[PDB]
Amino acid sequence: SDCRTYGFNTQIVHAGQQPDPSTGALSTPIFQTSTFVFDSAEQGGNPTTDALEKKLAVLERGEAGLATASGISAITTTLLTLCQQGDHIVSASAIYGCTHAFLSHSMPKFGINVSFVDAAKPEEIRAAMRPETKVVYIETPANPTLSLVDIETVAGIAHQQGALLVVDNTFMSPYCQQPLQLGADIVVHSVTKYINGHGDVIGGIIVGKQEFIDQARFVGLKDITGGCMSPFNAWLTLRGVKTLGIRMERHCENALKIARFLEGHPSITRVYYPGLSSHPQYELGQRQMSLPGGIISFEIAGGLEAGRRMINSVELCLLAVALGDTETLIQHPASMTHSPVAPEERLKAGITDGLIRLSVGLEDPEDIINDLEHAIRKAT
Amino acid sequence: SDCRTYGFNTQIVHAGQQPDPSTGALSTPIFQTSTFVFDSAEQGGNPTTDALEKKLAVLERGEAGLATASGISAITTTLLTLCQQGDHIVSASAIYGCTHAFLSHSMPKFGINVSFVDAAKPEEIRAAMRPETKVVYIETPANPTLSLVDIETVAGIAHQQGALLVVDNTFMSPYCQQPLQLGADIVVHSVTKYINGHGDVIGGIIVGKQEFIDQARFVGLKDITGGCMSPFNAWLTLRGVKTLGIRMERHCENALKIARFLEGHPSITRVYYPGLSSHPQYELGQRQMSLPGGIISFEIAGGLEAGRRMINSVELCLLAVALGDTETLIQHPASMTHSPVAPEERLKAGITDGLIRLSVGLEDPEDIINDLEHAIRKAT
Amino acid sequence: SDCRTYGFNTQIVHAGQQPDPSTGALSTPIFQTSTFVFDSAEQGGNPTTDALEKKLAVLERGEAGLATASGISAITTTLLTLCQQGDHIVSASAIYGCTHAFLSHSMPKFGINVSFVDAAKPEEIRAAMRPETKVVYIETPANPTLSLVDIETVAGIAHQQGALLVVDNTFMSPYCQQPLQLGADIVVHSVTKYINGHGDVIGGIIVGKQEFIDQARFVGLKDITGGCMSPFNAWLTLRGVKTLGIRMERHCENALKIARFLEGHPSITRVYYPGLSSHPQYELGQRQMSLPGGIISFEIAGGLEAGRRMINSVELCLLAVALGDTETLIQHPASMTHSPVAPEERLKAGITDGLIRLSVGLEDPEDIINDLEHAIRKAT
Amino acid sequence: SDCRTYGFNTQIVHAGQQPDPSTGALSTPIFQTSTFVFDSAEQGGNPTTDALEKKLAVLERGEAGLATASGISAITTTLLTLCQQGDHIVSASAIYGCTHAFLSHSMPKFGINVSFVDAAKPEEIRAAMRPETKVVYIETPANPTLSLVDIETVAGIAHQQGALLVVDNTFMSPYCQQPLQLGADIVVHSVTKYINGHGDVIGGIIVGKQEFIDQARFVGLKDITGGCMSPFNAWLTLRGVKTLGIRMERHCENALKIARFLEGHPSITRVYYPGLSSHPQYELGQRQMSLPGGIISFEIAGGLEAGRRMINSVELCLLAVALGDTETLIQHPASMTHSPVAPEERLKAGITDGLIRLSVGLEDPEDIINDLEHAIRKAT
Ligand SMILES: *Cc1c(COP(=O)(O)O)cnc(C)c1O
Ligand SMILES: *Cc1c(COP(=O)(O)O)cnc(C)c1O
Ligand SMILES: *Cc1c(COP(=O)(O)O)cnc(C)c1O
Ligand SMILES: *Cc1c(COP(=O)(O)O)cnc(C)c1O
Ligand code: NA
Ligand code: NA
Ligand code: NA
Ligand code: NA
Repeated sequence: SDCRTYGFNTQIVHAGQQPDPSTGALSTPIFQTSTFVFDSAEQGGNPTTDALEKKLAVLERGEAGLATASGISAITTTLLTLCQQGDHIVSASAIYGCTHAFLSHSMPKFGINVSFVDAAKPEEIRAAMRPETKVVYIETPANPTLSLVDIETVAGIAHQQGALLVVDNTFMSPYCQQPLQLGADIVVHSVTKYINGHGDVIGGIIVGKQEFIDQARFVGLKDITGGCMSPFNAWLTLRGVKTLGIRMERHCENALKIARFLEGHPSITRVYYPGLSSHPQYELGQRQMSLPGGIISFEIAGGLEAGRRMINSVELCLLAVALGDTETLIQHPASMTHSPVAPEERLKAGITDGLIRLSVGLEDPEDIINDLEHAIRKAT
Repeated sequence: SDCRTYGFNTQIVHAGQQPDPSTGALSTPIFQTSTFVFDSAEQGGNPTTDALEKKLAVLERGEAGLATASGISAITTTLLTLCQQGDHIVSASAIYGCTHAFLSHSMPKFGINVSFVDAAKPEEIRAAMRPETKVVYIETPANPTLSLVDIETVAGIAHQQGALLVVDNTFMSPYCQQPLQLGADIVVHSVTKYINGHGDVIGGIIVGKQEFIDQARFVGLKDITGGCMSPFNAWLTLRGVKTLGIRMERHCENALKIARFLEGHPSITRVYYPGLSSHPQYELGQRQMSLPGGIISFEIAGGLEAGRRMINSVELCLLAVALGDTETLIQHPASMTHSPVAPEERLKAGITDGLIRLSVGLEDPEDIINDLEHAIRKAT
Repeated sequence: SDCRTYGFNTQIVHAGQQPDPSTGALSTPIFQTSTFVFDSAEQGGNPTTDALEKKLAVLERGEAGLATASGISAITTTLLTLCQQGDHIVSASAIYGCTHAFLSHSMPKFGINVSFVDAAKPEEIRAAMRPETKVVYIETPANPTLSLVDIETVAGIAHQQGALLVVDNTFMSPYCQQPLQLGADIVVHSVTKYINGHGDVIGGIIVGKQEFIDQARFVGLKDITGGCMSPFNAWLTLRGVKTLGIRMERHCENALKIARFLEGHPSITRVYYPGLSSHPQYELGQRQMSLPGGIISFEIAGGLEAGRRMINSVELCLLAVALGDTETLIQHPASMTHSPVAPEERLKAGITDGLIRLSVGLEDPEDIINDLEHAIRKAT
Repeated sequence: SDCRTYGFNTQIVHAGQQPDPSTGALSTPIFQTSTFVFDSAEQGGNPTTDALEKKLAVLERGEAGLATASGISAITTTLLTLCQQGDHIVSASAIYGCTHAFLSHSMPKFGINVSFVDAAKPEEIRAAMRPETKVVYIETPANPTLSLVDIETVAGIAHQQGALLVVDNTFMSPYCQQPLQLGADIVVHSVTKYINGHGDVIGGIIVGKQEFIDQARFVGLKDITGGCMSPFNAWLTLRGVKTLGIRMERHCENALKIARFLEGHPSITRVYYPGLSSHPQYELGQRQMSLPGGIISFEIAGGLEAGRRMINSVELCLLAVALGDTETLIQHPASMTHSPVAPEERLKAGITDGLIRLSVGLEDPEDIINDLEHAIRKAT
């Protein structure tokens, strides 16, 4: 039939894939090749990566997909394909770190100017648009406090003023949020997170209209970034995404239990999780997201030293900066990642001294809660 | 000891690699991971790719290496790290195709201007340099007639006028040519060709000073192209380069036999191969290159239709646009790759209607010569 | 801590694995090596496969694990380690096909005699035991009608008469059944099915006492079958088993829905599924198994030609002889696998002309039911 | 054409392989699958492993090939397919270690008796043959002193008395010796050594008549050992064997240089290498082998402690028990492998206290000789 007609779990398993016609092999073969041969002068890929691109296009409800070497390369291949010297971008402030350096330093050195705004306030996006604006760029939920962006409202604003909307959907995966259905033009992912889900692949994906994807492929990849994804990485990502539906269900079930535990804990001052009623944009989240996600941020009493003591006291949670793996991962941005940054700068970059970020995995939630309770008790 | 002190074949086998300290594993483990874990807050890669980078740095006699997703990404990560709007590049005209589009269209849209010159004439390079020139870019030997560029002379010119020299060494590999030893600042490769050699990896490498490579890594890769190489691709390239010395010796031994056969054939009007005395820059080749290479170009009598008939008549040689594999590969640019291009344009892009390009593999040269003789006889 | 102390889902994720001490890599590195190096004469693996063996030992609650090249090799390495000429085996009749040939022909040619019994009747096992009996061998649930064997009762019988009990736990996985906890001495799996779960690995595992596993390793593998598992296959199986808990939950949830649908369908004469109340050993199943499994057998009205027409009319279910993959798979033994076998022989081997076997995958059960309903309607 | 008609180097590159018809992929795809799908009931592998089997069959000049999980499994799958209780085997004494345990202990426990003889004396083979003898089994060259066996003469003897001849050709590879051309019936290899050559694959291969190979596959593998090779291991072996010709040429060129150096060294009492004129079977070697091999044994003055001191003093050669890798490997059996064995037993098992075994790699021979000279000087 047509894979676009089946239920979402069926699509997760089947879309973009079929038994090998030649051999009947059910698994997508790994076409680990660089060389393709022609039969004739007149009549003179990659099939593995093509399957991944088609599957993700189906899952995001877009026309076409393009796999890349990294999440970074998905974003830069996209924006460098769309923009040239003299052009302008309006970008959310609450965005991924390496994206910020690309937008803050790299783009301006190529004559491409960027205005950063608080995208939780759609009026700030509107006010920053210029005749030269080609692209509005947002991420949602956004780090570090998991604030949201109203995709449908921002898309309407962008389009009225003649710009494209590009959305980073990494945190959600297509299982939980579909920006193209809400009016975005282009979706990008780091598949490194939930789409692969197994913490063993660095890669990205771009999904959008065929017309744009062809330009991203034949100009962006070929003539600017060279950021192709290897066939083995595509095969692993295909393998990982088979369990996307059941993984996201369990991630989100576990995260909600852990978030409620943290909200009831007197040593925890704040808990940021879209699944909690006290989230500032809770109702927007319920319309825009099918599940509240696997990521939690929370603030422990006692600031910087309590945060340090807490992550040094966990025994099951692993200390790492990654997200979306099968293992529960924990990090303390003020002592770890943003440690060279001046306090007052971190402080309304949104990173308080006591802020902890947690990527909830597939372990028994009882074991994770026990580990957290033990570490919090010690840290305070 | 120090791997920088052993003979070149010993370095090919050993440089950048050692038994795994933890386990004693002799093969470099495949660190197929995205996530790395920290032991503490205070104390809070990729090891496979690191081994490849160190090996190639040793082989090129450079300080440091940086692996990339493709040969394209090696070149663009390099140039986009070095140049910003307002800067200038002097580039050889006789360069790889996708490189030309990057230099002709992409760079100028970022405000970076490029002048193309005939790099076989070092005076044209000098005459094109401007106060804004940051980089001189060359490839040697160069397609399609395997003309050469005098690296040492061009390096001297570039440096006197305050620019860096970047050399694409893909065609030669470090076994046959070492541009850094001749004064180049930066070497780039598509490892897709001879360094891997097995036609199953797309990838690139950049080699140069530690100071530059750190910028290419932490700014170029991280903040512009995102073009990282996957650990499995790095492991395969490490595996392939183990036989670099013995592969290049046989490629070049076979190519010289085939080139001499073609030079004696009355249906072949011209043969381009640096190992032949009639090559226009033969003596330069003997000083600059340790072996004349595995690539041959030649012109068959009868123009476009003879070229078409010839490649349609080979039965052992395979029709493909790739180079540097273990199989002998053949292509006819006028009918294949550059077929949409207007004849008169191709004609002193250097591509005549009868031009055939041959990548000589590891087969018995007698079998390749027999296949060629048969196909030439039919085609004419 | 000790991985033997956490909840089962936590064990699935973490047991046998830890961040690489040397590098911090979270994923288990792929030690694709044959050679291990020594530091000295005095002081003169595989680490990937070791992680898999330790994980499965923890999940089955056994002391030690041994990975093999195939499910077949797990069974034969076990039995050939335990038995020599003159010894005797009592085996269930309702067993996997290739196992039957090994037991029926191969063992007797080595002087090892085998008696086959109906293991659903523990008294038949007792009556077949001899002074020479070393091993009782069973599989449960058993094909093709998913009959059960009471592991605890059979273990007691075997042990009283001085024999070991070996159980094939492939159909269940350790998530759903733990034979060692019920008194079995040794468990074997084809990891090809649910433990890997992704239809891309052929492999086996043996779990039991350290004393036995050492003999299976240093004598069975090294000196009889040579059936080692490759490190890459072990790494893929480690990756697959990460989602074992969530996969089995969904397989079993989907299978129960599909089984109830089939039980209500007037064109379906019988449905065999341990989760249905009418299963002959339903209560035994509830004590012995935590979930009823992902495999269903059923008989369609109209015998051989209806069965043929049905499998030729499915459009989502895939025709294959495999089990335990993420895709729903279907087969018709009488027309497919056992087609060369005489009808009357198949008929109380348990294989009726109308019998269909179904491996339920991770698709939306509504889509699978719709596909089945369509195919059944056509077939009848 | 027919790959059986090209030169041996051409066969090494091309035999068993072709561009993928479906996609044009030049590299053999990795069919990492367990499941194969059928299109119909009526019409209801592995393609990667099949390519390897066909290539090695062509190279050994046999009809068919069968890949296995290990060299051990190649040997045991073969012999257990051929022999049953009551049968007899005549085997060389000078054979690989794990093979000896299989033949000495395992076979007799299955009622299969084995007589061990000195196969350098063909008359000992004849004298040991019995009416029950099914197989004569030899290895050549043989460890540890690299003695030879006259394959053609032994084949004639075996056949006159109605037995098959099985030859282990691991040490030589098909590039240097072709036992089937000399009258052997069956050839086995550990591909772990030279056929793969890169020290990262454990695997075996069996080559012989189609009639036998079908029995080894459908009975030996399926119903006795279960020792299949994984598709990824087959793909790596295919990749490794591409350079077999150029690797063996360099291994043997380097080994001859090193052997001549050792023969001239006054601290070295004996050197065992078929390429040296003083080898006891030198002329037989020249008829039977195209090159003298990459393996050298030699005795250092001063017995056990000198041998220990020597291997502890090398700085380039690596200490390991493996053979046939790209790195030079060294071992001292009396202190390392056979250390638990009583001296007088080792002593005319052929292992003297001063015996060193060397696997010569692809490094510059000057560097290896320098390392050896340094270590020998220290050790004495
Ligand atoms: C991690 C991340 C990226 C970058 O992904 P890589 O594959 O590591 O480059 C981009 N966007 C978001 C939202 C991320 O979390
Ligand atoms: C093929 C080639 C490249 C590009 O390599 P990819 O890995 O295919 O991007 C660059 N330079 C030269 C000289 C080449 O031949
Ligand atoms: C498939 C199967 C086996 C054999 O597994 P392989 O890995 O294919 O050898 C053994 N036992 C049972 C119960 C099976 O279903
Ligand atoms: C190493 C070796 C074997 C066994 O090979 P594995 O792949 O390690 O089982 C068999 N025969 C010979 C001659 C060997 O050297
Ligand atoms: Na699939
Ligand atoms: Na190595
Ligand atoms: Na892990
Ligand atoms: Na090939």
